Amino acid sequence: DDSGGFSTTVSTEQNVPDPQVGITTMRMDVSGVQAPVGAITTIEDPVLAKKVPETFPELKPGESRHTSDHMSIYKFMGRSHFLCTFTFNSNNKEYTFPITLSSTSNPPHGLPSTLRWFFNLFQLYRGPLDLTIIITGATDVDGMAWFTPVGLAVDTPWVEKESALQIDYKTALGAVRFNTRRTGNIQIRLPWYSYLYAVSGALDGLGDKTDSTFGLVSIQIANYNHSDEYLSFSCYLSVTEQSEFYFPRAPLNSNAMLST
Amino acid sequence: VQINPTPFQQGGLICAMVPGDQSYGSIASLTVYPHGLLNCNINNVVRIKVPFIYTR
Amino acid sequence: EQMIQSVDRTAVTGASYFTSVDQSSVHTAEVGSHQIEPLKTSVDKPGSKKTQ
Amino acid sequence: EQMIQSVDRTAVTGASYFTSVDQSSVHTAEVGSHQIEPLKTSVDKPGSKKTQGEKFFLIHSARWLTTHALFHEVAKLDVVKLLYNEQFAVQGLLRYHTYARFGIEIQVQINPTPFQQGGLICAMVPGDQSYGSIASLTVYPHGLLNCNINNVVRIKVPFIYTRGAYHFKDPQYPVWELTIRVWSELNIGTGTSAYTSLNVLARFTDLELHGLTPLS
Amino acid sequence: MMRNETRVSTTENVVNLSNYEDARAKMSFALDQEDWKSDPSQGGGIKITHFTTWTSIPTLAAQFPFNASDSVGQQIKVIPVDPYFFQMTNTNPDQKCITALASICQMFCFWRGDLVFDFQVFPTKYHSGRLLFCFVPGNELIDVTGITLKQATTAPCAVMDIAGVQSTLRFRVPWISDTPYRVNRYTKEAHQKGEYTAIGKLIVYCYNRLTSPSNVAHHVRVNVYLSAINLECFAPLYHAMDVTTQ
Amino acid sequence: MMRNETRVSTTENVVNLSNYEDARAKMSFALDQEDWKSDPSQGGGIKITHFTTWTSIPTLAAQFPFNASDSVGQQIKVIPVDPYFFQMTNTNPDQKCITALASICQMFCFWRGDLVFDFQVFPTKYHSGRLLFCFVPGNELIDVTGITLKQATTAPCAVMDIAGVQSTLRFRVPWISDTPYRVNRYTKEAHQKGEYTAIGKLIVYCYNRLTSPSNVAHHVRVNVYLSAINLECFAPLYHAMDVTTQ
Amino acid sequence: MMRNETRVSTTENVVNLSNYEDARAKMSFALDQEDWKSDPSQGGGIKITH
Repeated sequence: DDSGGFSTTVSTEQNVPDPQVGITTMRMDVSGVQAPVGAITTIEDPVLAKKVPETFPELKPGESRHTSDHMSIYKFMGRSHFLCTFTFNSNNKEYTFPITLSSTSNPPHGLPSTLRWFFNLFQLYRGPLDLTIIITGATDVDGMAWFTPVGLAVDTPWVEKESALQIDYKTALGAVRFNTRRTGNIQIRLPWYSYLYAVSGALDGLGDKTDSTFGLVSIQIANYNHSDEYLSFSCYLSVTEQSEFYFPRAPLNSNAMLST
Repeated sequence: VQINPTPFQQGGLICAMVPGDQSYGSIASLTVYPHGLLNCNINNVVRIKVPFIYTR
Repeated sequence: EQMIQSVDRTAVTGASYFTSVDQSSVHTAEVGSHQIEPLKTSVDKPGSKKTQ
Repeated sequence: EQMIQSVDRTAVTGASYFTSVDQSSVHTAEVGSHQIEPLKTSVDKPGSKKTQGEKFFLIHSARWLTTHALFHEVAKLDVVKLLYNEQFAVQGLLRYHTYARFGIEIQVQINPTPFQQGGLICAMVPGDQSYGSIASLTVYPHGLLNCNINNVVRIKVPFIYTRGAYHFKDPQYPVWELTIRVWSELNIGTGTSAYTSLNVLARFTDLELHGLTPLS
Repeated sequence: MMRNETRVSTTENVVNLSNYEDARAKMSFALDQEDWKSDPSQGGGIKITHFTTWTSIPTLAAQFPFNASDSVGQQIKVIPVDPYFFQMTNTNPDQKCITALASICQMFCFWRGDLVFDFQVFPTKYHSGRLLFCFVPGNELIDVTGITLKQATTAPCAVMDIAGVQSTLRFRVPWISDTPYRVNRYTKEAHQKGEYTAIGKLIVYCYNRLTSPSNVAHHVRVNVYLSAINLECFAPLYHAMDVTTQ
Repeated sequence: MMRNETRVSTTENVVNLSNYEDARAKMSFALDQEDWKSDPSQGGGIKITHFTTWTSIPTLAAQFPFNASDSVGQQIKVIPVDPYFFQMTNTNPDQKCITALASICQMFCFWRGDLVFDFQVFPTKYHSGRLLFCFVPGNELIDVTGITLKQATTAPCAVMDIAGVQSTLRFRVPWISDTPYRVNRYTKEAHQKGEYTAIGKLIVYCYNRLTSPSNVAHHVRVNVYLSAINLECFAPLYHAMDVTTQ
Repeated sequence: MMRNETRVSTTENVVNLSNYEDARAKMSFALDQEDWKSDPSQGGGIKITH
C-alpha cells in the first residue's frame, strides 16, 4: 500500500458496480440437493455479505419474451421527458432559461417529474444531452435559438423580458435560424461547454448554484404578433450515448418526487 | 471508527460516507453508499476506503 | 466439510511512527483507485523534501 | 499436536421449499435403513403424481331425450371447475398448490338402442360460445356421434388460455367449455324406448405445480 | 438532365419519441462537429450503465420488534411481498424514507423477478426462541389473518434460531404467480380482480416465545432490508408511490 | 412502379451554426463549379493556420522602474498573472495598447496553459543590486500586500543579478490551480467565489537597493513582455477587454 | 461546397393504401427500436398464416 496503513484482516472490493444485466436468460437446479450456504450469513462483515442468496431449492425461470432490453439507462432515459414550457406576451420578448440539476430548485423553476428523480440518482455528470423543442400556436412568427455556456454575460434566468444582448454576441456563439411555419420543431444536441470537470446534481450552499449548471438554451422571437392566438413553446430532454455516470446515490424520498 | 459497548446493552449504528451533503438522500437507503454497520453482538472495528469524489 | 471463516481479531496497521494494535478488528474495505491527471493543471514537480 | 473437534454451529438442512438455517446445531444421528418388503403385501405401484392426478373422472351425467329440437345444447359446463370438487383425488394435489398448467383429455360415452336414429356433436370451445356459429363447429376439434356405427370418441386439446398458469380462487374466464348440441333429432315409433344416457369422462394431462399456499 | 425524384411518404412532420433512433438530433451546435472521450481519472472508476446497482443492495423497508408478552403463534406483522414496499419516514427533516428498489420499479408498468428479504435481528447473546418465515401466496387482498400456524406448514417456509453469531437470514421469494407479467396497479385508484401487485404475503409468526435474563429488555428488534435478484422491468411510466401503512 | 419514400425528420428549417459541417453552403455561384489553388509567390511563404504565431511572441504588457530611494523588501508592483493583462496606452494617437496574447484569449470562455514573463532591464554597466521574482498563487482578490519578504521564500521564486551582459530572464508560470478549466470572468460584472481568472500573483520585491555612480540617473526601468507556452483555449465568445489599472 | 439537390416528384402527400409497402410505418414508438420474437409455448403450436 502506498500510504502505510496496515491491518490484521483484508478489506475486499465492496459494492461492485453493475452486478447483473437485467435480462432473464441463461448465461438443472440453481439450488437443490446442494445445501444453501447463503441462507444464513453475517451482514456486518461485507466479506461474508458477498455470499450468493438462496433459501429454497430452485431452478431457472427461463428466457424472457421481449426482444428489446429495458434495464439500461441508454435505452430507458432515451425516451425523452419534460423540462419546462413558456409563453409569449409582446414583441421580441427573448426568453432565457437555464438547466439546473439541483433538487433545491423546485419546479417549474427547476427540475420537473422524471428529471428531478433522475438527476439525483448519481453524483457527478459529464457529457451532452438531447434537446427536442416543439413550437405550437400562432403563425408567421420569426425565431432564433442559440447556446451560451456558463461564466459569461447572459440575460436574467427564467424571466421573460427584452434582451439586453445584441446580434453580434448571440450569433458569434453558435445559433440556428428557422420559421414557425416550415417545420415547427427542432431536435438539437446540447454539447458539453464547461471549464470544470463534471457537474453534480445534489448540492447545498453556494456551490449548488455554481458547481451544477452546465448549459443554457435561450430563444428570441420576431414578427409578433398576428390575430389573437397563443404561442407556447415546449422543451424536452433525453440522455445521449456520449455521457457517463458516477457513484450510485440513494434515490429521492417521496416528498421530492413532484411534477408540474 | 472504533466504539466500545458493554455486552449488557443492545443496538446498532450506521457509518456511511456521503459526498457533498445529506440534502435529499434516504435514511433507509444508505446501504448503497460504502458503509460499515455496528453491532453489540459481534464486532466493534470497521474500515471504509473511498476515493476522491469532487467536482474538480 | 464446510467452514465459515470469521473476522480476525488482531491487526497491525497504521503509519510509519504512529503504531496501533487492536483487539477488535474488521476488514478494511477499499474501492476505486488513486487517479492521475493527464491534462496536468500543474506542470512542475509536487512538494517534496528534495525541493523544499 | 492433538485437536478435539467440536460441533458445527451453522447448518443448512430441511425440505424442498421449507428452508431453515440454525445458529445452534448438532450432528443428526442416523441408525438403521429404509427396509423393503420382499413378500409384497401390495402388488401394485405406490401412490404417485403420475397415476393419481391423470385418471378419467366423470364430471356430469345428463340424458339425451327424444323431445329435444334441432341444435339444442344438451350440456353446458366447465371442464376445469367440475374437476375442482371435494369428491376426487385431484382435490388432494390442487389444494396446497395454487398455480396450474394442464392439457385437457376428453372421452364421452353414450348408449343408444339401435331402434332409434339421430346424432350429436361434441366440440371443445375456448372461453365461451359468445358468437360462434352452430353450423361451423367442425373447425373446432370435435367428435360426432351416430346411432349407426360408433359410441366412443376421444378429443385431446392443449391449454388454450390468455396466460400460462391458472388461479383457482378467482378465474378471469373459463379455460375450456365442453359443448354438446343436438346434431340430429332423436325419433322413435311405438315401443322403442324414449331415453338414452350420456356421460363425460375427463382428466388432466401434463400438470405442473408451482407456489405452495398455506390457505385451503 | 437530372432525374432525382422521391415521393414524400407518410408521417410527415410528426414528433416521434417512442424510441431514441427517431428522437436523436440530426445536427450539432459544436464547431468542427466534435466528440467527447472517456476520462476515468476523477470519477474513481465507478461507471454505472445499468440499474442493477441500486436494486440488489439491501435497503431498509420496514421494522418490527419481537416482544416477550405475546402468545405462541400470534401474528406479528404481515408483509405484501413486492418491490413497491416502503413505510419508514422521518419527522426532522420532513422526509419519507424510500427504498432503492422501489424508486427503480415505480417507473414501470410491469415487473417480473425474485426478491430477497434480509431479517437482521439485534438481540443480546442471551435471548432465545425461534420464528417461522412462511410464504402465503396469492394477491394482496384476502383474509390472511385467519391462517392457523399448522396450516402454514403446508406452504414453503424457513425456520430460524434467534441465538447464535449470525444475524441475517437471506430469505428469497420465488415467483408464485398466475400471470407472467405483474402490473403496476398503484397508478389506478380502483381495485380490479385480475390485476395484482403482490405475488405473495410474508407472515413472521410467533413460533416460540422470548426467554431472556432480567438485566436486559424484553424485546428483540428485527429489521427488514430489501434486495432482489433476476429482476426485469419494462414499459416505463411516472408514478410517485404512496406510503403503505398496511 | 416507383417506391421512393422518406419521412421528414425533426429539425426542419433550423439554422445550425454551432459547427461548420452544417454551416457550409450547399451550392456555388461559380460557373462550372470552380476551385481555388495555392499560389505561394507573392505572400512570401508565411502561411498562418494557427493562433500560436501571435501568443508566444513576447509583447509588452506593463512597465515599472527600479528606483534607488526605496527600502529593502518594499513592494514595487503586484501583477495578476493571466493572459488578460495589459495596461499601456498612448495619447497621440488616441489608442490603448493591447498585447498580442490578450486579443487571442479575450475571444474564449475558458483558458488553460503556462505563461512566460520576460523582465528586460535597461541599466548602465555600473548599476547593481538584485531582485526577487516570487510567485504567490491563489486568486486575484486577497490582501497580498501584507506578505513578509522571508515568508515569500517558501513560495517558488527566482533570484537575479542586475549587473551583467544578459538582460532578459525568461520567468515561466506554472499552472497552480484548483480547477482544471479557468473561466473568463470579465464578461460578468459581479464577483463570485469559485470562478477566477488569475492562477497566481507576481511580486517584484526590493531584494536589495540600487547602488550607482553620480553621472547616471537613480532608476533602472524594467519592461514586462508577455509570452506563453502549452496554451489551450475553447468555448468562444466576444468580449472587448478593459484596461487593468491594478 | 455541398451539391445535394433532388426535384420533388409527383404523388406528394398522398395516402397510399392499395398495398402494404406504402402503408407501412416509417418509425416506431418503441424505445431502442425493439423487435418481437416467436414464443411457441402457450399457443399449442397452432399457427395460422393462411
